[PDB]
Amino acid sequence: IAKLEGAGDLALYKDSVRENEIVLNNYNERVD
Amino acid sequence: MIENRTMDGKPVSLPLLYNFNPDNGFAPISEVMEDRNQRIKEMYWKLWIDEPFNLDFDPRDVIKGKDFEITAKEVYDFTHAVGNNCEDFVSRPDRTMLAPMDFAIVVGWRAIIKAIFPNTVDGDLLKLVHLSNGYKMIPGAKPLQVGDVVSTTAVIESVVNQPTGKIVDVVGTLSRNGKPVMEVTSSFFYRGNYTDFENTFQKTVEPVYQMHIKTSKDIAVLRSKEWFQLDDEDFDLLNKTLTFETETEVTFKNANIFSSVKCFGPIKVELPTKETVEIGIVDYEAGASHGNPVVDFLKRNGSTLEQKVNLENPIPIAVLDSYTPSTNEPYARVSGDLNPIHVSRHFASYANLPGTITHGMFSSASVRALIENWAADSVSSRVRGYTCQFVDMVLPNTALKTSIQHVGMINGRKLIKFETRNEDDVVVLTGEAEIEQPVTTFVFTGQGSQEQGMGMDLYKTSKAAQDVWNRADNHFKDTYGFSILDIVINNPVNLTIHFGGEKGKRIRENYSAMIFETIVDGKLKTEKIFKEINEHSTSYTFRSEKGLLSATQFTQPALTLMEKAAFEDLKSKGLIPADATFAGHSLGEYAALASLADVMSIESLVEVVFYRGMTMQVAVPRDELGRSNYGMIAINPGRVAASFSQEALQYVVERVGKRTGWLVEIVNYNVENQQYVAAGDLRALDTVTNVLNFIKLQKIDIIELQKSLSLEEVEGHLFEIIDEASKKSAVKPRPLKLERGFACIPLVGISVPFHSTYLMNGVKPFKSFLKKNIIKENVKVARLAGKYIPNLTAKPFQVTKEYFQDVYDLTGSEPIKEIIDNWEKYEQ
Amino acid sequence: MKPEVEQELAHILLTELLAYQFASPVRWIETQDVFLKDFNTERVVEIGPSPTLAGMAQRTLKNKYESYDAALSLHREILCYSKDAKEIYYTPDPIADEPVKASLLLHVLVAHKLKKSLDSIPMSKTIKDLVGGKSTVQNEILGDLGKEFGTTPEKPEETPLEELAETFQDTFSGALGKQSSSLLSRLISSKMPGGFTITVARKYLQTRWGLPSGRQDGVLLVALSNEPAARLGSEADAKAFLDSMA
Amino acid sequence: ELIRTTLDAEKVFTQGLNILEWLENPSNTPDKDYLLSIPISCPLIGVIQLAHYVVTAKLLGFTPGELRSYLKGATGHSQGLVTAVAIAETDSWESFFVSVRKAITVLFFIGVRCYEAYPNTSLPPSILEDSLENNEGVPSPMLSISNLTQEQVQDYVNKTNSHLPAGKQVEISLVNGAKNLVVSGPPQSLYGLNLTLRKAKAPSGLDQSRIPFSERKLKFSNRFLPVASPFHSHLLVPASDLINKDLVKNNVSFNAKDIQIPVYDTFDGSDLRVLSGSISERIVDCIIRLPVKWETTTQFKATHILDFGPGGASGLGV
Amino acid sequence: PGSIDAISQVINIAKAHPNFPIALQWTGGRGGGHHSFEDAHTPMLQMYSKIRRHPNIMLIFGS
Repeated sequence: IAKLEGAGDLALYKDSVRENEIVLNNYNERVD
Repeated sequence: MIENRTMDGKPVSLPLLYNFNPDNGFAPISEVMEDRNQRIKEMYWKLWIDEPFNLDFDPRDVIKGKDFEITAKEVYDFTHAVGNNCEDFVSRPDRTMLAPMDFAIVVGWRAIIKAIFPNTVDGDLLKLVHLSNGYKMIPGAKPLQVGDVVSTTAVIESVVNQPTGKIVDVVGTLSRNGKPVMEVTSSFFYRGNYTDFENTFQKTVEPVYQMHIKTSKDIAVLRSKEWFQLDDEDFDLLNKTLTFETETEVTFKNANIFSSVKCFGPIKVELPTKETVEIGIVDYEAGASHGNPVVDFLKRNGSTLEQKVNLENPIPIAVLDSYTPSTNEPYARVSGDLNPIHVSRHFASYANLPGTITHGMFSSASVRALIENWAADSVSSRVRGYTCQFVDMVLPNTALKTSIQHVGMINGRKLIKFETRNEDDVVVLTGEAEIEQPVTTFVFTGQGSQEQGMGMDLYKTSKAAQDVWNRADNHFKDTYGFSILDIVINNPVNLTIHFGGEKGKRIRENYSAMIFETIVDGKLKTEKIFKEINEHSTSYTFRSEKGLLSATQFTQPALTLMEKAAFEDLKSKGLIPADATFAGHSLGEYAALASLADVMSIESLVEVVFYRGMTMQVAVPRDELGRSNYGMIAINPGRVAASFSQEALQYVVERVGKRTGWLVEIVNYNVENQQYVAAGDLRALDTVTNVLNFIKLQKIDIIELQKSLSLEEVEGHLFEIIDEASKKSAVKPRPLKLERGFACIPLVGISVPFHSTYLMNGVKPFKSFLKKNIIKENVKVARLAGKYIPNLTAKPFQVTKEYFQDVYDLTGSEPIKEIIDNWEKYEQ
Repeated sequence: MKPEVEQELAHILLTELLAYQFASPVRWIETQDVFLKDFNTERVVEIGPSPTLAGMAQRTLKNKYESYDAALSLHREILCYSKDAKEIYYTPDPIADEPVKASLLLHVLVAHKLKKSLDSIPMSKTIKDLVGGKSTVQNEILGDLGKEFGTTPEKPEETPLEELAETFQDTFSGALGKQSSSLLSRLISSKMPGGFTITVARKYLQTRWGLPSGRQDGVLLVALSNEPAARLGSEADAKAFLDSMA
Repeated sequence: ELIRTTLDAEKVFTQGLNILEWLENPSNTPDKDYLLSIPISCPLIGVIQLAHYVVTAKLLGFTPGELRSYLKGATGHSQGLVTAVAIAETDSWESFFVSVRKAITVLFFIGVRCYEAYPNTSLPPSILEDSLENNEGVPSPMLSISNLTQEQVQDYVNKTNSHLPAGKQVEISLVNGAKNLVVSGPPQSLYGLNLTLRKAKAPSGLDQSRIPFSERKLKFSNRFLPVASPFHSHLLVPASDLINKDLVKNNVSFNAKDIQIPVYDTFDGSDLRVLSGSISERIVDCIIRLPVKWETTTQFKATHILDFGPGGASGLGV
Repeated sequence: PGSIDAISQVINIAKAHPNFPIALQWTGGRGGGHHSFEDAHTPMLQMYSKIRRHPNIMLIFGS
């Protein structure tokens, strides 16, 4: 992101990290 | 001792003789030395030269080789031998086959090598070292093609005895259709002890040296020198540029002391027109001297025409691995360097060499092929000179590791410097190359980006920028009573000039002289800009809201200087080609002509562009406050409809004008079917953004429903679309806020229709101001012709009838039309 | 035409070109098409504070010079003074025991097969990227990871080493296994720890530096990636080797 | 001998062809940049095949005729069709070197005459350093596109060929798999194509597991091959005519009745033994002009396949 | 299994228990209910060869 935000296939890098935060929210909801 | 690898197969025999004396029995064998050097020569003559053998010809005389027709056959073979893959040498269709510059030695050799054969330059050819070879293209000359017939002529430059041996320096000159193409320079070394000072000399052509005579204790020095003969003794040298085209014959009596020194050549002066004229001769003669004083003088007190300037840091280009071939037979076949020490194990062994050594010229060509690939982006023509030192000898099947560095610049040519090492890490080759930059155009931006501190980073560092700003700032301070640097650095909101004191009354006369012409109902109307300013005035204040740096008259010269200073920095670092084409966009054109054609002084450039900014402030009536009824919008004709072209806009806009009787025009043709700029009456710009807002939504395709469907009903269709937007845009508040519509964006800040016919009226005063500030003497035609692309006519500048004619058709100028009428000033 | 005259006329024309310039439209379409086509300019330098005309040349070249450029094999450079100074000026810029990670072991196994240094391989890069050319070495790496870690993903030469190291880290437990053990057995015997074998080399670490089994393996693996190659005299030197590796 | 007999071979083969010397004394061997050139690599790749067919026949205690009796047919990819048709002639150890001589001479004129037709020139170093960082190879006249349907590749070449004039146009040259292709043409023109393909490919560390399938960027390899000529391209058509002439001069013809297994033509897939015209002329067309449809070629049925080719694991077998 | 990585995980379970039968119910995203983002065909073409190496895997197509 930081490399490419230096300047398509950026909206894809963005919803790959949006998606990991959905899963990550479930894991720390599970640790709670 | 036999060579089998000869010109015509018939093997060649070197008879080496030896006295066998049995009376002296410790050392019974002794070499016969009487005519030993003239057996060794006879042999090499059979192998190299194609003439009747004769070593009685003067070294000082010129040597001329056979005319050599280049053929695709020869060039094809040569490139495979050396390993030069470059596309320029392959036979493709259309474009003609080029020869590499290396190929010069194949043309030159029979002439060049003949220079070391004479009786008077006596040496053991078996102990001959090629020290250094060089090529130098004569400026302008295109490289060798494949149909060309190429005359050669070689001249011995130096023969000089050194302790360790005799160094012969030869200068071959290739010619095509009567003109020089390039100079080949070879230095040969005969190892030995020579005391042959009778037959030793130096006959160089020195580099052209120029002196700018500025002072009177420069002219008084030149008049002291016996050797500075003038034709007209009274001739005025002050503020003249003298060039000394000098050559120096030198004979020797000893290793260090010269028997006779001789310097001579024309002294030329650059005229107002930049043609040169002979006005003098150098005529220095001496007996037993230790020096040439003439050249020692010109080195210190003058300069050369070109100056190399080193980059801060050398840039590594590459580190490449060439390989010497297993045998030196194929290089020898194409070159005609049949030297037996390269092919025959026995001759190599008789010369105490470590093996049948690779030809130096093979190593030279090989490496020059890598320089041409990594520094000339594989374009033959760019590599412009090349000079090789042969340091150590190279054996077949070696792995050479050459390191190439961009090291400096000289007048737009890159200054490449390489060294080549073998596996043992020993330097074998070293050398330099001059390489043209790619064919270059400079384009100077116009108004838009004008930020506080613009160009001030480059003013801290650069000596060349500092000259430009400090010169301009001092001119503005003494003429208009403000610093442009203060304006650019601080961007004040207000700026009062004061007209106090001797220097203030002078500054006030400069503001009172500035006039414009507008159409005021009836006629043309001459006026002073700055009407407030009269002889009883003691101050004048310039106001803005945001800052004075966004007020056109300060922006115009700031922007122009920024550019002139950027460019003068480049030129000082050697980065500007001699042949560059240039253009500016609008105001850009002034920066560009000051920079690449020195048409104006810095002081004159910033005057003109200040007056320009001033004339483009006052041409529109703006009664209210800083608000007019004119503006300009940027159109993207691609966005309104995919079929809407530069024929669609040129109609719509021409009709909206002819219909509503309100001035609107296309002023900038920027990017085709993508960026135009329309300027005129803010109302007529509000119709055009609505007519184009219409055709977007309505999807009515002008060209489809144009000449195809309805003939001269297009005007019927369109006038209908105009009149429902036109008479809707006549009812706005007097100074109408202009808004944006799908295709058309309004350019914020621009309050005047510059580049329209609206200010064809305000031209006579601006013309008369350019004629004061652009002098005839400062226009070098050579520097504009085919390089400067004006905005008026997008046609490379030329001083021919068809160009003048073409200008008249766009302008309607009487000083132009009166030239076309009597274009017979070919009779002076 | 005499130069004195040619100069007189150039002066007239140049004065009139400039005079009228602001009272006629700026023909920058035709201008571009003079210096891009009729001079085949290989390099446009925009002198100016922002890159306006460099934007315009980029767009003009793409719109109607794609087919013209390709047919001359004419590579073209568009440089702003403000943005691309470095191109124009030619001035570029230059102790507790732990079982070995998969992320180290994988790096070393790859590094060793490419005859390359443990930092010249970046971990954020696919195996088919590092050996793109020779396909033999690629499969030969995959054969080595097969022996070493057992079960692989599907198309392991399409996932970066960084990413692939994790997939192994799970089902592997600081085990040197078949391939790595056999590479160290060669490293020691084939190099000139002249008399001192593995057990004698291990004990030196464990005694001098204080590194048990897990950490011990970790140092040997870095030694494999920094192979001395050259003959080395004695233990005195082969001790100075193991010191730099640890 | 064939360098001396050929009019101007010695100007192509600067460092000769004494392959005894190069193997006996590794250091007098030329450099890896001469050896890869097609004049010297074509015939030597012939040698390495014939050599494998020898060490095969000898260790089985067979004469070459007996080994080809057990073969149900033979074929070859690109220039291997020459060392295939030679193996279909062989009979006894004595009349083996007459087949070999025939193979090598056909493979030598292909290598010579094609160099002269279209020779590999130096690319600007800008192009070269761009290809190496984006993990395409060193540019060459041969581009291998893995993991795209013949249809998908043929789009990206039509795009690319729209901007290019006739004699610079690229074409699909080998159709190795359904999703394995090789595009031939001028290395500038192929660098063009690799730009078009950089657009369309997915960053390797992305993870597309959560995107609908029919919206995913395609995941594929494109890589320049290590060759020096564009085989199976219109570029080499000039050579065609000159090789046909310099086989009639060296008295080299393959005849239907001499070749005693089927040899599978690499374009049609048919048998060479069934032809009206010269078999030698067709085997030249198949390497120079015509593409290689490897699926329609290798459409014979067979329990086993022997790959004698160079490469081994990397070779045509796998 | 939803994806290729999951088909690989099934193969590994059928390797571990080579006598035990294992019905590999392959389903594409086009199936009703909770579904993957996967094509029905592409992942089978890539993995079929590897699946059939294990005779205890009985391979069932749905969706």
